[PDB]
Amino acid sequence: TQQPIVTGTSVISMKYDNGVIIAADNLGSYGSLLRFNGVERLIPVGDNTVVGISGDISDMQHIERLLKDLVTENAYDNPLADAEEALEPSYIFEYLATVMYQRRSKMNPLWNAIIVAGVQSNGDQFLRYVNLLGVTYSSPTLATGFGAHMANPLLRKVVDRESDIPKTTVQVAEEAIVNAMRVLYYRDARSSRNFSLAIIDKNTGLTFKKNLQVENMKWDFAKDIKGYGTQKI
Amino acid sequence: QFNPYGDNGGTILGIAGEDFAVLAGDTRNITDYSINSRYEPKVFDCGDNIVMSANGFAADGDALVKRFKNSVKWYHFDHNDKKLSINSAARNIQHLLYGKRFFPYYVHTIIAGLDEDGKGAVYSFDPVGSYEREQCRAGGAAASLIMPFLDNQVNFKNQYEPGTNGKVKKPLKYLSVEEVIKLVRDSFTSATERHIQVGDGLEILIVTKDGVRKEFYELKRD
Amino acid sequence: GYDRALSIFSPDGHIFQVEYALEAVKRGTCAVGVKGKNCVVLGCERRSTLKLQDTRITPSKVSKIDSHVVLSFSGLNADSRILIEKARVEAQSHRLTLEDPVTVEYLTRYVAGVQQRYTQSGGVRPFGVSTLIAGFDPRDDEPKLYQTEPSGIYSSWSAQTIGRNSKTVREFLEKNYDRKEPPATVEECVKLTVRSLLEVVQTGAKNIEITVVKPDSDIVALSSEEINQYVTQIEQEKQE
Amino acid sequence: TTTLAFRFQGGIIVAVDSRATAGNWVASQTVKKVIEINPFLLGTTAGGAADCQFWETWLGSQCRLHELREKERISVAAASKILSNLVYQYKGAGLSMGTMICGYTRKEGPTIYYVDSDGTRLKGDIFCVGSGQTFAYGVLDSNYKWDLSVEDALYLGKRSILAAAHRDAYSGGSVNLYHVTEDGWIYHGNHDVGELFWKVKEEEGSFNNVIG
Amino acid sequence: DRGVSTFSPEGRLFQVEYSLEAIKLGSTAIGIATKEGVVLGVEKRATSPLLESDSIEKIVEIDRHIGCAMSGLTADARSMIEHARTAAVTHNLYYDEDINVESLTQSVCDLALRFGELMSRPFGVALLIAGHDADDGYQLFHAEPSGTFYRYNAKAIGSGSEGAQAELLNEWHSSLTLKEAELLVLKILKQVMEEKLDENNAQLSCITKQDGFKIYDNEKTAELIKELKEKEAAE
Amino acid sequence: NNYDGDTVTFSPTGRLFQVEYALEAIKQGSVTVGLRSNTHAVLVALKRNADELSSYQKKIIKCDEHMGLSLAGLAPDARVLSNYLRQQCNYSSLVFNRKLAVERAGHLLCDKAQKNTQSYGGRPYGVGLLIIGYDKSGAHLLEFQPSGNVTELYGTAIGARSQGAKTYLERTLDTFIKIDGNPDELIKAGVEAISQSLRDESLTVDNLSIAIVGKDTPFTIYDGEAVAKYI
Amino acid sequence: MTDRYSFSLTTFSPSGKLGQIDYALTAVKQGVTSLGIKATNGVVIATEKKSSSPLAMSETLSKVSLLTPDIGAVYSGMGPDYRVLVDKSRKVAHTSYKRIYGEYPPTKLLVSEVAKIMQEATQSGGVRPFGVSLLIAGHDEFNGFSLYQVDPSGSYFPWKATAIGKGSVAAKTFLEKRWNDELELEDAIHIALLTLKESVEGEFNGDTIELAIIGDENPDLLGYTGIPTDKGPRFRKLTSQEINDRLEAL
Amino acid sequence: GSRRYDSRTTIFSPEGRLYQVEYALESISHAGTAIGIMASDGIVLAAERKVTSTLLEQDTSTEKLYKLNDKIAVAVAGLTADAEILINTARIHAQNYLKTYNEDIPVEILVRRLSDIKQGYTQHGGLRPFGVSFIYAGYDDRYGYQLYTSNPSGNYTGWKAISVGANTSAAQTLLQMDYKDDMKVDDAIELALKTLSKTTDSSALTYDRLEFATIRKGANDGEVYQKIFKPQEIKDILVKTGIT
Ligand SMILES: *[C@@](C)(CO)[C@](*)(O)[C@H](CC(C)C)NC(=O)[C@H](Cc1ccccc1)NC(=O)[C@H](CC(C)C)NC(=O)[C@H](CCc1ccccc1)NC(=O)CN1CCOCC1
Ligand SMILES: [Mg+2]
Repeated sequence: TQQPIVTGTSVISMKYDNGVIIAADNLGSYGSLLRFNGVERLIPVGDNTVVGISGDISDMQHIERLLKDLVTENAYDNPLADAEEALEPSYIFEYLATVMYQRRSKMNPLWNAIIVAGVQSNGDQFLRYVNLLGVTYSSPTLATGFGAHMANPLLRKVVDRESDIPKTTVQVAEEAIVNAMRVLYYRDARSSRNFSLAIIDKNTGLTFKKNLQVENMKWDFAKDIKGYGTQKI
Repeated sequence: QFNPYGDNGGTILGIAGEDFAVLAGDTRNITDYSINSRYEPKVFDCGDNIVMSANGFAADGDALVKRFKNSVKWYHFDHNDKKLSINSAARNIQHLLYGKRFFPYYVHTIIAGLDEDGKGAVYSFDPVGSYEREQCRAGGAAASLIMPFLDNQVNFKNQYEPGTNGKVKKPLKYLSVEEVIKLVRDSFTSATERHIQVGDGLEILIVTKDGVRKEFYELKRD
Repeated sequence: GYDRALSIFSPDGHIFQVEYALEAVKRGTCAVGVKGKNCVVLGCERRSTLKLQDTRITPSKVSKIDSHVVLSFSGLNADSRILIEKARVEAQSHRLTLEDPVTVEYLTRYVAGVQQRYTQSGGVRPFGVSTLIAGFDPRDDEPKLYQTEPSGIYSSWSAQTIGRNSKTVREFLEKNYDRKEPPATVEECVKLTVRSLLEVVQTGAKNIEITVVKPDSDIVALSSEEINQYVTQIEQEKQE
Repeated sequence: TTTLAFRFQGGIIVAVDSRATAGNWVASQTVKKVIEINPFLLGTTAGGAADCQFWETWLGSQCRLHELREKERISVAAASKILSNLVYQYKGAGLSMGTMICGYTRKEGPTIYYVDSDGTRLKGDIFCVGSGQTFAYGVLDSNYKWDLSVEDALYLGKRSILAAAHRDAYSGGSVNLYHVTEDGWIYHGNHDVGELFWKVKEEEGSFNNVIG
Repeated sequence: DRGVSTFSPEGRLFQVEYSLEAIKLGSTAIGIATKEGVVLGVEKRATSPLLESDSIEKIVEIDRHIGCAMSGLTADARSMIEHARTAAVTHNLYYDEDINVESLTQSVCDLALRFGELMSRPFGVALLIAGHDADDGYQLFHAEPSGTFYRYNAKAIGSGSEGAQAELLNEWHSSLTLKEAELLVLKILKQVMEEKLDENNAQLSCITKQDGFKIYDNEKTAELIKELKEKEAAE
Repeated sequence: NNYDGDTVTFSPTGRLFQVEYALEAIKQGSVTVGLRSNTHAVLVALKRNADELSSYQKKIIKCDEHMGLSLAGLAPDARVLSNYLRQQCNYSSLVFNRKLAVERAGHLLCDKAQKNTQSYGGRPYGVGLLIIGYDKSGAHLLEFQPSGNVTELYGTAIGARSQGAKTYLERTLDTFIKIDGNPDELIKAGVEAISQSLRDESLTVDNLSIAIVGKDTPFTIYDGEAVAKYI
Repeated sequence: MTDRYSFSLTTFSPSGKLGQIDYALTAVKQGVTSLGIKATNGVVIATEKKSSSPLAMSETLSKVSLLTPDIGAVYSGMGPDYRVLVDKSRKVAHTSYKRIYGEYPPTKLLVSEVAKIMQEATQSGGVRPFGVSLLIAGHDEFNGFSLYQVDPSGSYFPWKATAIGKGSVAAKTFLEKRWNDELELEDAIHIALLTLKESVEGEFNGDTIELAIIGDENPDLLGYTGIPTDKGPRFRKLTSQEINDRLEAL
Repeated sequence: GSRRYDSRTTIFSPEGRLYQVEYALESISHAGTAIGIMASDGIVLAAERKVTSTLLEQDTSTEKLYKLNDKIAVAVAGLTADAEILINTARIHAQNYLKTYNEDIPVEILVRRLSDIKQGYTQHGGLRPFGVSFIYAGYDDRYGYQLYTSNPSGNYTGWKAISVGANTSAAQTLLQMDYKDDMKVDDAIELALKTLSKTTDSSALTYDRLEFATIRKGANDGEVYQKIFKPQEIKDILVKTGIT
């Protein structure tokens, strides 16, 4: 039995024609206090997988160490560690999914929602979700927390089903992700303006973008809004 | 306080014919009022002409299917590649479920296939392992909507022979695979209309002596 | 814990520790079991190098396992107490769960199983004891007589003897006991048992113990004078 | 559930309904609530479905092991006590079982044992167990005599379940009849309440509360 | 002394090889498999005439479809039979079916090498496990204390094993009837036994799909013994 | 002599005699052959019987859909080690959704056998194994020895008179390695290889045992009338 | 790994001897002479400080040890074995007595606990017997003054006066001539120094001799005041100077 | 491994004897003689101390005779340290029985349990047996006055008069000669001392080389009293019988 202390908010993601995109803001909230601002919640594993984590940050750091250790363990007695026997996104996910469900079964969960985004060795896009309960699911778009409520609707307008994936380019897909992050900054009280974004492409590989900011915001209309009903001044 | 269970919604349906059996289930996965996936399959081919679904709490459902699939694998290793009969699978699943009697798998399990005489078989389980062979069973969120319809259309309940003064019952007969799939599709479209957790897509797994075939149909996405 | 495998096989296929446990039985005082038509009688030798004994309090050779079953033995006396205690506990445990007292075969099978377990368990030596278990099954009038030994094998006997000079008394019983017609009465059965012990014992004074078991938990031990009457009768008929 | 079994001149009658519920939801109308442990032993099941079925199938395995080891069929007393000692170990853990171990042996004769999940074990001539036990008792007690014929005893057992199936909301479906003799148990058919009620109403002239 | 689980220079476990010598001292047991059933027969060998021979239990039921005969230190077989019975019943509980004869034999043979410094020494008894299942039909297995088991069409174990096995080599064919097999066991037992064969010092049994495992009465075996003697004198 | 009482003792020349005696049990065992191409890997095993009335001891065991081995020596020890491999293959599947590499399979067996050679009370395994498999880096063949030493090879053979088959494969190396996309020809080469270890006896229908795994071929074992093709 | 020696290393020989105990007693025989004498108003225990090297500081090595405030101990045999026994003896006085009864154990019972420890080293698995004989002098309210010997077997005997180790045979004879039931404590100390001079070969002074007494209570050595019932330890170790004072009037 | 150094204390000889038990009995045969004599109105326990030294404290000493409870006592022959281990166990066992049943433990039950402990050391555990033989002297309301003996084998037997330790063969012959069933305590006291006086390896039997005890009903009305004799009381009883 736990309660989460230092927490990370939404992680959002989607598939596009050649790969996957995933994003998450750089905030570590302490209740209503926006305590830590330099927190990286996207953690790359190799050059073909990115694990995005929301929820308790102490448990996130534990999971970082596990993934870091997984890379080390895989390299042991493995001449093809950087080739055929490298870590796949599906291997990394199944490992985490096993841990998450084992921990919930011992009534001592890792208080997180996790999205494993990556590209397999055969070029196939990988995007799957797992949380503190060990619940797993996959979809063309995936999001956690407020992202599930606000981002998914916007991302599903681009990729509503499987057949829309080949029709979606990396430019269009990233534009939708960046737009979603802005909407979350408008509407999520535990979000920040600063965020990180990662693209895993089957051709161009892993592109990790840090220190992005929400921009092109609409605030000007606020000056016209006065009172709560009858006020004119 | 931490709650180890959750409700992933969805609904499943098993019907048995003379020389076949179907196990259907919608592909929608949910939590509360949010959709997690419009296509997340929960009906699985487990080998030996056995199809299985464990609807309810998906994490427990996946765990169970995973364990049974593994049970089938070890049954081959320990007993000279012998085929696991549907009745033997059912009893094995009871012990899997009852093994966690005091921390249950929150799922309604249904398996389908052919018995040792080659006839269609559907077994259904409660969360802690009580099981029963039936011609017909619906499970999950919309089970209460679908099941009485199945009683009426599959087992011909409350249907009497016209003009016999309610004295002669409508005679029981096996349904064709074509007629069964019609009932499955109509059951799921009806359930989709009146149950919020049911929709998106329908995936049916048909089991004959030839093997396991699949069919997919769209459902309303609202 | 002490793990050493003490009972092990030898090149010729023998477990010497079990076989040496049989030598301890061969050293022990003679014990005999004879079953009649409606009874079983357990006879036991007591060596007469021990005078100044207190026969009131000295452990008796025949032990009641339950009200309907008895156990005598030959070999190490200290070892026999452990088997008797275990058997008595199992007798009460059986009544508790099955709601019925043990059969003589079941009780023998249990005791024999305990003896066997000590022949292939680490850190222990075999029991230097062979037992004669006798009695009547619940609601049954057919007499039962079984034998066990250190190896763990057990079997039923019409009549049997164990201990020192048992091969002499077994020779006696083999020609004197008729399968077609066993001792019809209690007197006949006791006499044959006493006769058989008189081939080996020495004197028929305070050397022979006799215990008679009859159906429906009817067990009684004979006194010195009662036994002495059989000894006096047999010797007078012998001089012929 | 409604289950009963009573002892009489011609052996033992055992009768059960076939309904299973999850709250007010009628989950099944075709459940087998008599478990055939061997040709001479029967067990009834009321309460938690899984608990009864799992532990009574297990009981059958323990009874099979007994006759292998002892070269003799287990007594009804010993069989019932294996089950009662088992549930007693789980006392407080939340098992829900109301069962009756019915059978014949040479030493005992026809015997019925009531066994439940809080450890109670009772030998007796008449028992009714389940949510509709009281309804079954009402009809059974008021018509019971030791000198009933096999035909009349079978009917009374059937009629008693029907009575409970009618009044008790959590009982119904169909009636399963068994008759236990010195030669073993004999199955006397599945009787759907749907047809049995109207058949009984018309022939017997009973159930005047219902609109005919 | 020396370790219990020690290898000899030839590459064999000393204790396993010594336990095999103990089995050679044991009473004879013979098994013959046919398409109509499997027959199991044993030499009782009472150590004295006062011993009631019917209490000598060297043929044993494991389940309705599996039977077992033993030879060697027969006391060691009790825990093996107990395990076999539990394994058989347990599998029926878990899978609502009869357990394969081979799978049962494998379960028994897993105990064999669970000794060392687990139990203190290997078993000093060999088993002939006979049974029937739907897949592989009528089967006969020879389970040793080495942990190894061979399937056999016919097999003899015990003191007269090598002489009996050579006889079974000539006599066995794939079209043997059950009645022919019964007589063949009695014939070969009478040849290797020390004392003269009769219904009291020898025991027969069989396993058939229809009637399951059955130990024969002394009355039934006596007639088969009489039938056997007449047939040998008839030519 | 004085240094062969247990596995925990070194001889004066640095030898472990109990391990060497375990190695001797393999030499007494029936011959078995392993070989591979780039697409497929094949196990061929000569089964042994007690007599004409007995069955033929099964030499080949399946570990997973993509991996299995053949045995030579103590069969129960092969059952223990194969069971361990089945579990390790299975652990890799359930936890990582990943088919166990044949190389890791060898590393795991090596480490399991080693622990039994350094501790008092226990004994070395008395069996040699030939593991074949097809994983993400193609076809593989391993040779396990109970000393702990595992070796990846193109082809090999263990058991009695295994030197004949091992010499043949050493000559045939350049031929059979390039038998790609042709199962029956790779088996033929293996059957001809094991034939170089035969004396007085020949390959019959219930004597020969063959197994194969490859690119689009799950690990499957052939016995009885299914191997009549290759005689 | 793990302690596989779960069996006795001390066993009966055909003649009925327990070899390891006999051999342990032989080790005690080789050991340096120590002695104890019981007076009417006290007890004295004494021994020679055999120095391993002249560079070694013999003050750091204490052959005579305080067990409780009213009980002291000295030995002959293997020094290391003695050191750990003193540690265990001190602890057992607390765990099995003082923490239960709120007072220190009487001499006989503490001796009994030490004897038990030494007996277990004679029968328990994978251990040898202790290679020491102890002399334990002490006082308690209901038994008065007492002196005990404890052997490797675990056997203990009460003594009026005795000696153990190298020259014990001659020393015991010397004590038989001098001992009477009217000896005062100072007379017992004098006899102890005379007896010990016979066995000592080299230097004989306060620096080479270790000597302690169980006598009157010492309020000055208590360390605090305010509780009338607490009057201070009866055990006192004689200083190097205090010994030399008595060696002049010898 | 450690197998090399294992004596194997719990095994049989080819003749079917327990080596260690036999060798433990050989050890006990060199111990100071202890005699028990049971009379109709009490029991006597007499024991000879092992070669005493003149500087041994005699009054505050206990070597041979120990008290188990108010109704039962034992005489020891063998290793004293071993005996004390067993005595404390026996004292605890008696108190467990009293706590459980609110009744003093019957003599045989205490003897059996102590003898069962000895048996265990001969059958399992790989440890050496206790080199001790007891003479149990006690009273209960079932059998009255009782004498038992136990030895390292764990075998126990009841007696009217018995000796353990050294010179039992000679001692038992003398007891068998002069003992009779209608004997009194005061007569038994005299027999015990006379027997030791003849069987002793010492020159002359004196008070300082003896331990003595009686269990009489000599207290006031239907109750048992244990008397462990003081040095001066032994000196007086030795003069009263005319040995010194
Ligand atoms: C009469 C009919 C009254 O109960 C009888 O007593 C029968 C006896 C027969 C079935 C052997 N008893 C029941 O029908 C019994 C009543 C009951 C319910 C719950 C606890 C105790 C007793 N019903 C069951 O046991 C049902 C049988 C199903 C329908 C096949 N099972 C459940 O209700 C299950 C498991 C209950 C459970 C026990 C212990 C731990 C956890 C769960 N529960 C569900 O299926 C829950 N629910 C059903 C509705 O859909 C959402 C999930
Ligand atoms: Mg809907």
